[PDB]
Amino acid sequence: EMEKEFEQIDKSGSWAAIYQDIRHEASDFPCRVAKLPKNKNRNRYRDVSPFDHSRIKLHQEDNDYINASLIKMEEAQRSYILTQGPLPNTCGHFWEMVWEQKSRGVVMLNRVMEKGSLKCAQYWPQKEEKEMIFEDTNLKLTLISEDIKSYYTVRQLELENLTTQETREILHFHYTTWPDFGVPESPASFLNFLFKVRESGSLSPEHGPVVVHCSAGIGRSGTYCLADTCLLLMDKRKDPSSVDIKKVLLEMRKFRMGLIQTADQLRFSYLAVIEGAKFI
Ligand SMILES: [Cl-]
Ligand SMILES: [Cl-]
Ligand SMILES: [Cl-]
Ligand SMILES: [Cl-]
Repeated sequence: EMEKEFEQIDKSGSWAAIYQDIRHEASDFPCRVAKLPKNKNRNRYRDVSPFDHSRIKLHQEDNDYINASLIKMEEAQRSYILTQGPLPNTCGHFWEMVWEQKSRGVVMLNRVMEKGSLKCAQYWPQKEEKEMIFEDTNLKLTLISEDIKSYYTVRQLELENLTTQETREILHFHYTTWPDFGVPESPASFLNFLFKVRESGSLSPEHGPVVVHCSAGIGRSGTYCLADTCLLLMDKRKDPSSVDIKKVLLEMRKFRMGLIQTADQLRFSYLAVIEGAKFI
């Protein structure tokens, strides 16, 4: 049924039109905190900000701001934190958020450099013996092991709160093969990655929300959240064909602006949900 809708949109060539309708219908809420002068260097892109109502607040005392939003999908029963790729001055804030929100997994959808442009800071350690200390937020981060596969890498990180000496294992799920331009021709590897994140236990409601990012935290990150949420809704709804991807995306857009940045990402999302549903 979704596949009938897909073939019809493809045949009529109206992805751009449907995508522009989503842009026009999307929620508009204030982002006053993100736009305060004191937060200018905490934002990677001046045009991508978290709404005040859904922003993640840091708990330490001087400035609570991080460019990150809680996407709480009530019907699907899953929450996600979508955030920009950390900046050189916000890596301590990023790991403070992971600690305070009790997240178990981090999903990264970009390479640190793509087409010779930096998309995010090197915010985790690449060598076991070269741990990172974030002196502003008093956290230590150590690479324990990594499992490098052809299309993604999963890293076992140890995050230590240096104040209390408590440690937690964080799983870093890094999809390394999104194309430099456009979307993947096939959703197969993206879906395999999505199911590996699920299989790891990182999305269990016993943990805090998974932290998802790319460079701005809206495009590829939106595709991941949209596909994961729609697949959940299909497994729960009495009639799985009732899941309307455009409606789900507009729901997500109540929590963070700009999710899904191109008509091609919208088409890819439909394609990933259709193929993933067959798998389940
Ligand atoms: Cl200010
Ligand atoms: Cl990388
Ligand atoms: Cl729906
Ligand atoms: Cl947009």
